[PDB]
Amino acid sequence: GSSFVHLHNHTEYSMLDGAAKITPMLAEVERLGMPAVGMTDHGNMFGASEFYNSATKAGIKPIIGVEAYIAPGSRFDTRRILWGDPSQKADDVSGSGSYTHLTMMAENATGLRNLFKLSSHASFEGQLSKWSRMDAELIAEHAEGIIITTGCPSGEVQTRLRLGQDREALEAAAKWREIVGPDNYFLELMDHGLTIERRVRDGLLEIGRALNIPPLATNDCHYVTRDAAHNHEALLCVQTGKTLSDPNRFKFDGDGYYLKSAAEMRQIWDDEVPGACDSTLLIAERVQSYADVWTPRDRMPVFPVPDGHDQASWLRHEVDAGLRRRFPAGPPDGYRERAAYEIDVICSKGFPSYFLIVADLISYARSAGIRVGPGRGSAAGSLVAYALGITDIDPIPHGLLFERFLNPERTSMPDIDIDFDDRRRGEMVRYAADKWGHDRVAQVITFGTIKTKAALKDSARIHYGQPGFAIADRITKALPPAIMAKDIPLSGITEAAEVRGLIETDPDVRTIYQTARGLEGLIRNAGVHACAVIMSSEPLTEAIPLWKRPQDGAIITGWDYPACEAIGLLKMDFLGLRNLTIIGDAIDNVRANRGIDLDLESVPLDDKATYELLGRGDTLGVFQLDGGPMRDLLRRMQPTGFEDVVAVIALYRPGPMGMNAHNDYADRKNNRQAIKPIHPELEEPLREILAETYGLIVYQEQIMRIAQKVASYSLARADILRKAMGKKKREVLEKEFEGFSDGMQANGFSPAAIKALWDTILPFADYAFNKSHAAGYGMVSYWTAYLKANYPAEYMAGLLTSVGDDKDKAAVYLADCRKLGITVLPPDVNESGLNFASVGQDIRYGLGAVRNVGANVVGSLLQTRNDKGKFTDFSDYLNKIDISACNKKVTESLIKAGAFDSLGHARKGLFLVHSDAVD
Ligand SMILES: [Zn+2]
Ligand SMILES: [Zn+2]
Ligand SMILES: [Zn+2]
Repeated sequence: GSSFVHLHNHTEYSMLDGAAKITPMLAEVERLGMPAVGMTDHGNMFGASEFYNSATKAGIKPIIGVEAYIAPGSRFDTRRILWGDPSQKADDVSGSGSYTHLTMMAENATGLRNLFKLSSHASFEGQLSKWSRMDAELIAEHAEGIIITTGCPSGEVQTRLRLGQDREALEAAAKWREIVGPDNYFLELMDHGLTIERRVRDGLLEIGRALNIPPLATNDCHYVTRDAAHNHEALLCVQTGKTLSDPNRFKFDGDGYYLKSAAEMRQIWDDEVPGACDSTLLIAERVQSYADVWTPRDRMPVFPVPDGHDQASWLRHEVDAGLRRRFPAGPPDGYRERAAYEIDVICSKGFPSYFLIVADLISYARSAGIRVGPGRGSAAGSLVAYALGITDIDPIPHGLLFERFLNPERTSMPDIDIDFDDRRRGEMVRYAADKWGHDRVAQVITFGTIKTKAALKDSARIHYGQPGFAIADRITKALPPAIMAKDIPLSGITEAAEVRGLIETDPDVRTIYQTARGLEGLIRNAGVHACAVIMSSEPLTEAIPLWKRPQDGAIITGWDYPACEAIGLLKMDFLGLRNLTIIGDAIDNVRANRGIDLDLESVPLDDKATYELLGRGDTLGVFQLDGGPMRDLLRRMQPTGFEDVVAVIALYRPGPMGMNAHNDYADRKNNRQAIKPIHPELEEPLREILAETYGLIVYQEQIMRIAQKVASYSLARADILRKAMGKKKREVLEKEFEGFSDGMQANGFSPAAIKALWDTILPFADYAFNKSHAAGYGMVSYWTAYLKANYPAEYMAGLLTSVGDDKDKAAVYLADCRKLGITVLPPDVNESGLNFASVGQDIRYGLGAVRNVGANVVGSLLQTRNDKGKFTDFSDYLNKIDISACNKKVTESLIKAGAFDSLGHARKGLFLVHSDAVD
C-alpha cells in the first residue's frame, strides 16, 4: 500500500551495460521487502529463463520485459535518421539516428511469448550495427498482452520534448497509446536529479493530462546497491574502450541508478506526482504467472516416415536393414533378440524419432564424404545405434551395456550426438537446418563472462589507456600458471602467488586489482556454442527468444542449452573433431602416394606393427596416447590387444592413478604381480567379470555386472546403484547398502565379503570410467596408431598439416619425424601443395604452413602452376601471376620461407626484383 516495485531494470544480460546480477538483485529486492521486480534488458531477453526461475524459486513475482530499441523509421531502414539540428546531436535520436528506447513488459504469458518473438524479429530483420530494433508496425502486429510506456530519456517522447517538438511528442505518445491500448500505456517518470530529466518533466505531465495516461515512477536500475555505482562506471569503460581519467566518455550522473527502497522512492514522487509509485503496484498485481511458458512440452521433431508406417515401424525397418548391411551373411547369434529388446525400450520411452534423426544425419555425412567418428558416450552400448550407423562399435564383442545408455527403470533423456571432421561442421549444421526447418533449428548461445585474466587487462586499459599495456602485462605475468585452462578466481587471492605481494607493494596495482573484482563474472558478449544445436517440432520463435549472428546470418538461441532442454527442446552436439580431419588426411595421402585406398572400418584390431609401436611408446601425435607419463605407462604395459587400448584410456586418469591401478594393471598383465582378490569369498564369483582388467575394477559396467552377479540385481537397478554410489547422499547410500547387502546375504556371502566389496566400490565409483566411451576413444586411438605405425610419412604429413603455420607446435612433430628417419623437404613453389604431402618416403612442406599464405591464395598459385607452370625463374613466376598489392604481400613471405631456392637464386635479389615489378 506504501510499498514499491521496480519495473525498469538492467541485468548483467544488458551486456557491458547493466551490472545488476540476478542473484544479488533478488536478495536486495527481498530485504527491501518488495513483492515483485522487473527485467528490462537492452535489446534482448537472454536473462528471461534465469530471472523467471530464480524469482519463482524465491517467491518474488517476476515481471519480464525488455527495453526495446526502436528504429526512427522502418526497422528495415538502415539509413540513419535525425530529428533535430546538428546543434542538438546530444538530445537527438540515439545511436546517431539509429534508435530510441522503449520499456515493454508482459502482463501475462501471451504478452511474454509476444515479447519473445518481437525480440527475435528485431534481430532477424531490424538490425543496425549492434542494435536489434523493432518498429511501431511490428509491435502493433504482436501487441497483445504487453504493457509499454512513454520511456526513459532516450525514449521517443522525451527526445521530442528535448528537441523542442511538442506537437511530435504528443503525437508519438498517442500513436503508442493507440497500439497497446488505453490500459497498457504509462507515463514513465524517472528522477536522478539530472537537468535532462527536469527539462522534460512539465511537457511530460502535460501529455499525461492531455491523453489521459497514468503516471509510473521507475528508476532504470543499472546496479543493485549504491556502492555498486563505481563498478558500473568501470563497466561502461570496458564497453566504450575509454579511460576513467578521460572526462569525455559515456558515464552516468552520480550514483542514483540502484534499487532504491520503497521509502526513498516514495520520498521522490508521492508529493511531486501523486499516484506514480502506486501504479507500480497496480501493474505488479495485474501481472500473471508466466508458468505456461516454462512448462515442459514434447517438442522433439517427428521424423517423417513413409506412408503407412509410424516411428516405431520405421525404426524396426531401419534397424533390420541395418543389421543386414552390417552382417551381410546373417547376423550372428543373440543379435536379433538384443535388437528387439532395445527397440522395445526405445519405443517405450518415446524416442524412436531421435534415433531416426541421428541415423539420418550420419547417413547424410556419408553420402557427402564427411568422415564421422566411431562414436562417443553411452550410445556405443546400443546394438540399435550400431545397426543404424550412429556408432561403429559393435556393443556385443566389447561387452557394453545397453542399460547403461537407456535404463528402462529410469525416465531420462539420452545423449545421442554426431561427431565428425572438424572442417565440415558448417555443412552438417546447414544440412540439419534444411532437413528440419530453418525456423526450427538453431545453434546455441554462450555467454562470454569476464574471466580473471582479461578482468585485469580490462582494469588496466580503464585506468591507463593504450599505455596501460605495460602495467597490465606486468600484473598478468605474476599470475600462477593455469589449471590448465582456468586462471585463479580473483577473490581467491583473498594461493601460490608472488603477485599478491605485488599489490601490497604497489598502490596502483591494488587499485587495478580492486577494479577488476568489480568486473569479474559480468557478461561481455554473446557467443555461439562450439557444438550444441537445438531443434524443435515447432518454430523456435514460439518457444524462446532468438537472434541472427550478423556475420553469417546464423540463427542462435537466446538461452543456453540447459534452459532450452528444460522446456523440452531437443539438443544434439554436432561435434567437429580435428583428429578426424587428420585421419581423413592421412588416408588421402595413402591414396595419393601409395595407390592404396584404406578403409579403416575394416582394419583388423590385432595389427602386430601397431602394438609394437605402442610398446615403444612412440605415440606422439596418436590420439589420447601422447602424454609423457602415458608413454611411460604404455612402455611398462606392452599392450597386445584392443582391450589394452581401451584400459589405458580409463587407467590414465587421476582416480585410478591415485590407486596405482594403471601400474598394477601393467605389472599384473606381464606376470610381475599377483592378481589380488577383492576378498577370498569373492575371488571365484567375480573372477571372470574382472579378468580382462587383471582383477581390478576399471569400468562402470563392471560395477553393474558385479551387482548383478553377487547381489542379484537387475542391470537396470545396478545402473541406478552405480549412479547413486557416485553421488554419495547419506539417505540414498543407506537405502542402497540395505539392498546391496540383503542381496548378497541372500546369495550367501559373509558380512566380511559384503564389507570388502562395498568398501572397494564406494570410492571407486566417484571416478569409474564409462567403458563405452573408452571403446569409442580407444577405436580412434588404435586407428591413429595403426596409421602412424603402418604409414609413417602419410600420417605425420596429416599431423603437420593440422598444426597450421605455428612453428612451435610443428617443431614438436618435426623432431618426431627426424627420430623416425622421415626426411622433411622445405616449402617450395614447384613441389609444395597447400598441405604437407607424403612424397615417396618423404614429407614435403605445406605451402599454407608458411606465414601470410592461406588456401585462398595458394589455390590460385597451384591453379596457375597447373595451367602454365612450373615456374622456371622468379620473373617467370611474376609473368605467370597477377597484378595486386595483396599478391605482393604473399610473394614476400614465400621468398623468405625460401620457397624459391629451388630456382637457384639468392633471395635478397628477389626482394629487390619484386619491388620493381610492382611499380
Ligand atoms: Zn542502459
Ligand atoms: Zn533507457
Ligand atoms: Zn533502461
